Amino acid sequence: NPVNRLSRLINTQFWNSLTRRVDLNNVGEIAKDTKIDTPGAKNPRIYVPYDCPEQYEFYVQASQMHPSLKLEVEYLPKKITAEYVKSVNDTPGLLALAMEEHFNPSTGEKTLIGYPYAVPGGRFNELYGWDSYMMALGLLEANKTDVARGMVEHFIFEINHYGKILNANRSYYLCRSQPPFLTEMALVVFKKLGGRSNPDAVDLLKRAFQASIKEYKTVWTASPRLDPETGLSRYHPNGLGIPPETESDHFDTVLLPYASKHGVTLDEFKQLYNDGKIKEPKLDEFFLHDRGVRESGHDTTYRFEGVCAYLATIDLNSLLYKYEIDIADFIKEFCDDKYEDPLDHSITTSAMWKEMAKIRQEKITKYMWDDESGFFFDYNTKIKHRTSYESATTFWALWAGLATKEQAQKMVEKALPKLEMLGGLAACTERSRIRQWDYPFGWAPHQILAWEGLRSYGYLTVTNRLAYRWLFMMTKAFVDYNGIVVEKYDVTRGTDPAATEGFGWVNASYILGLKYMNSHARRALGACIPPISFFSSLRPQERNLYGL
Ligand SMILES: OC[C@H]1O[C@H](O[C@H]2O[C@H](CO)[C@@H](O)[C@H](O)[C@H]2O)[C@H](O)[C@@H](O)[C@@H]1O
Repeated sequence: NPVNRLSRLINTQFWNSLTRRVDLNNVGEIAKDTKIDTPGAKNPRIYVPYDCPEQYEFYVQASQMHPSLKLEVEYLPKKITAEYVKSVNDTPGLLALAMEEHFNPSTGEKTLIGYPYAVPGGRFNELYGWDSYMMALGLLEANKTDVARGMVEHFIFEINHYGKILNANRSYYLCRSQPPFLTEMALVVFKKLGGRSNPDAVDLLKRAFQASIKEYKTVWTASPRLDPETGLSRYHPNGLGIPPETESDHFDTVLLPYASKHGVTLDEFKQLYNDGKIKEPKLDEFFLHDRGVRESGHDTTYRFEGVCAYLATIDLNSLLYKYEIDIADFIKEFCDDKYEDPLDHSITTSAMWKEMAKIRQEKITKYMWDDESGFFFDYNTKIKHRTSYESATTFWALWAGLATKEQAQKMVEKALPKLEMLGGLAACTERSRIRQWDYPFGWAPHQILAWEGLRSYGYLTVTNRLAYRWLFMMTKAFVDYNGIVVEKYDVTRGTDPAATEGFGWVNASYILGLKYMNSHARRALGACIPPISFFSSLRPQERNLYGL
C-alpha cells in the first residue's frame, strides 16, 4: 500500500537521511556547501562566536584529526557588522550551533557533541528557520523528539549569539532571518517531553521563551523592521551588497542597465558595487527588497519582488500575534505573572502582552482585513496603502487566532474558493498573479498552517477536504514517479514524465495530513482515487465530514 510505503519511508529512512549531528569526524561532511562557488569555498570553514572557547577547541581539534579536510576555524567579532559579512562573502563558512555536554561517568572527562537537527535536504545542508517548525512537527509524530528538541536548543543559541533566528547558519545569512515559530515550536516540544512533569522540559520551555521574548523585542519589534506609525513589523534585513549564495547569472539582468549607465563591464560593476564604490540609491533599495523577500521565505513571488520591504505582511504580523499570546501564557504560569527581562530590566505582565496582542489584532484588521473579498491583504507602510494581491497566507490569521469568528467564516466562504485547487491550496489566486511561490503552486507550509488554523476555528471538515486533496496529489506522484518526492507541486495539474531523503516539510506535510484521515480515506488514497471520485462515492452524511 503506497500510503503505508511512503509513510514508512518518511518516518525512518527519510528523517535519518536529513538528520545531522556534529561530532569530530563528520565535520566538513556537515560543512559542505555547494551553493557558493568561489576560491574560499574550496576548503571547509566554520565560524565561532567569541563567547565559546570550548567550541573553538572542539572544531579546531577536529581540523587536527583529519587534515585531509583542510578545515579552517575562525572566531567571530563580538559585533557583527553588515560590512563584516560582506567581507566573508568570498570566504564563507558554517556557523557553530548549540552543543550538548556529555560527561564521562567514571573519569568525569567532558566531551562536547552537537545537538541533532534536520536539514531541508539536497542543496540545503543547514538548519533553516521556518522549515524547522514544519519538520519538528513531523519528527514528533515519528517519535524522534531529540531531533526536534535539538533545533529548539539551536534557535536559543542562534538568538543569544547571533542576535536572531537565522535564515540558516552560514556566514552569508548572519544578517537575515525567517518567520518566527519559536514559541509554538517550544510548546509542542514541551508537551511531548511530558510537560511540567519533566524538569528538563520546563527548563527548556523557560530558556526558549526567554529567547523568544528577546527575539520579539530586539528583532521583530525593533527598527528597521518595526514601522512606528502603524506599529506593525516588516521584513527589513540589514544585509549589505549582493547576496553571494544565488546564481552567478541570477541578478545579471537587473544589473546590466546600471553597468551600462556607469560605462563598465558588468563583472567590474559587480566588484565595484561590492566594494562600495558605486552609490546607486534605486539599486540599493532593490537589493534591500530582495533580502526582505528572502527573509519572508517566499522567494520568489510577485507580491514581494520589487514590493516587500515597506510591506507589513499578514504573514509576519500573524506569527507575532501568536508570539504575544504564547509569551503572555508563559509569564502567567511559570513567571508568576511578573517577568523582568535580565537584559534591559523591563518588567512585564501577561495582562500587558495580552493587551499588545489586542492592539495588533485591531491594527491588522484596520490596515489589512477586507470584508468584501474576505482576504487579509498586506499594508504598504511607505505609500500608506493596502495591497490587492490575494495570498494563501491569509489563513495564518486563523493559525494565530487573531481573527474574529465573523471574519473566519466570511474568509472560508469568500476567500477559500479562489485558493482551493485540485491539489489543495494554491499560494495565491490566479487573478492576483512563472514565479516560484505564486499560482499554480501549492506549498507544504501553506497547507500545514491552514489545516491547523481551520481546525482551531471549528472547521475540520474543510481541513479533511483540503488534506485529502493534498495527500492524494502527493500519493499519485509517489507512485507515478516511482518513489520520487518532489519539492514543488502544481495543485492545478497532474503528473509528468536524490529523492531518497524527500524534502523536509513536504515529508512532514504528508504525515500531519494523514492524521486527519480516517481508515476509509486512507484506503481510498492507496487506490489513488481522485478527490472528485472519492467524494461523490460517499454517503451524504459521510460526505459532510469533508464539508460537502
Ligand atoms: O536561492 C537560494 C535561497 O534558498 C533558500 O530559500 C529557499 O530554501 C528554504 C529552505 O528550503 C525555504 O525556507 C525557502 O522558502 C526557499 O525559498 C534561502 O532561504 C534563501 O535565503 C536563499 O537565497
